[PDB]
Amino acid sequence: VTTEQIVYGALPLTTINEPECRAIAITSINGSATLSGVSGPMGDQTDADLLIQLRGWADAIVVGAETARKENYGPVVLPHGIKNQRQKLGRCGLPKLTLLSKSLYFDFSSELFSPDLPSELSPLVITQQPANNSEQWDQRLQKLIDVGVEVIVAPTSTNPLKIAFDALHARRLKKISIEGGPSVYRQALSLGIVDRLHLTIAPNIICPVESPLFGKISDDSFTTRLVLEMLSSSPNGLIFSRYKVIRD
Amino acid sequence: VTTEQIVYGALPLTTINEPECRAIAITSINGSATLSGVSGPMGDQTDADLLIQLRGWADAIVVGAETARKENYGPVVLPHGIKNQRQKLGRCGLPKLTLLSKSLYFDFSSELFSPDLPSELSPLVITQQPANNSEQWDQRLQKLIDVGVEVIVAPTSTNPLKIAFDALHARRLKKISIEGGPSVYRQALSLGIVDRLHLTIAPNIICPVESPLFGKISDDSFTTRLVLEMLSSSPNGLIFSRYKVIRD
Repeated sequence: VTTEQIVYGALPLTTINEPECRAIAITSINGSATLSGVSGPMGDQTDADLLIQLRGWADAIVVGAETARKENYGPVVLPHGIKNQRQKLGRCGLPKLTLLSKSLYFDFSSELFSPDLPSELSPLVITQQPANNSEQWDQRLQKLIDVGVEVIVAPTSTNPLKIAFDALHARRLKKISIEGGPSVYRQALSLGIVDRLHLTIAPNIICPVESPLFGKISDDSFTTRLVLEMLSSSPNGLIFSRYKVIRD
Repeated sequence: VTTEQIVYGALPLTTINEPECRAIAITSINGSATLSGVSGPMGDQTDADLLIQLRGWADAIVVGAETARKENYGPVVLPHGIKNQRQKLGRCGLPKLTLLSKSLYFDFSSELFSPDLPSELSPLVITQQPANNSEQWDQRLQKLIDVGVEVIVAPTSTNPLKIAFDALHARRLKKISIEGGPSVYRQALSLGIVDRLHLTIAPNIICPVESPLFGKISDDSFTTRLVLEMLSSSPNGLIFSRYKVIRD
């Protein structure tokens, strides 16, 4: 079972050109997304490859800024082969990285925020007008603007994932990978926009659960059932699973 | 992949006669042991069969009384075939059901507490002398005694799982299945007595996590790594996994 199978195989013609949103996530067997505050250490090479494979499938990546930060995200890269398969299929070489940030706090030493970064590598920042004012946020927005980063400010009322989802669709970006933030997974599930889930289950137990896989913002509860479509494991004993998310 | 494989296959001669303790558990993909307060509804027939298969492997079953209660446990039953395989191999027909109960609250309408229940079906109750006194507990202990149930009272200081573990070993009961209670799983892991884990991952998401798989008694934290030994799924998309628990 290859990563290409996991991402592309045993599917209908919905690939052909149908919009699709997928969430990709890693968890301990008991539902923690993090070990020592990060997800990376739980993953192995197979898992890292699968993320890249799904990125090769995606038109856009949606991720919470703090997850992007903690996971040392940089400008999106893809293997020479994938980018070429993409471009020949008339697709942009790289998916658009979309960062959800209510604070707008970013590390500007990152290449993601260099003023001369090629535009296709520049992240789309999605934020919200803060309800009660923050001069930090104002100053941060300005800094982003001054380096040339595109920032969409959602209204105070609105849902930032819905906004991102629309901004990306309105941009003809149809395949969306949500690489997380538990709270991002959570907002997406409860909006019902996740069609499939790639979940890696790492051979570890973490007590207490550092970071509940789908968030601890109990606010609005929900359950849902899944259809297992693909099941596999790495030689390090990580389980890779693809589920279809069942609506209503 | 059969349930008999999952339980018995790809192992060393440690089966031959080596003491072994295994925990068996079900979880949502995000680490809840319960849906609507119970585990049963998450399981399918394959999973129920696997529990029975592991019971056929076991000399004793250790389970928290409240889990036994919520899951409508009765006297242990095994298929005619398994019991015969057991007895011919010189084993007691049925494993000893061992119930961990600090309150000693039981439903005496259960056949488990009928005074004429055959002794091999009678549960071993493991409790603790309550630190500050409870006349309820006294009265309940007496009721159990009056129906003929064997009750071991651990000291106030001691660990009830350690006590159960010893009581069962001292009884020549070498293969122990812990069918749970998250807090029972938790106490067992932190005592380091779990050699292997059978974990079923059910195709559902439950937010908030109703019942953290390995307990929410944060008191003493821990992590551990696992070696995946067996991986399989049912036609309903439940994942069955067997891991070896790695000590120190």
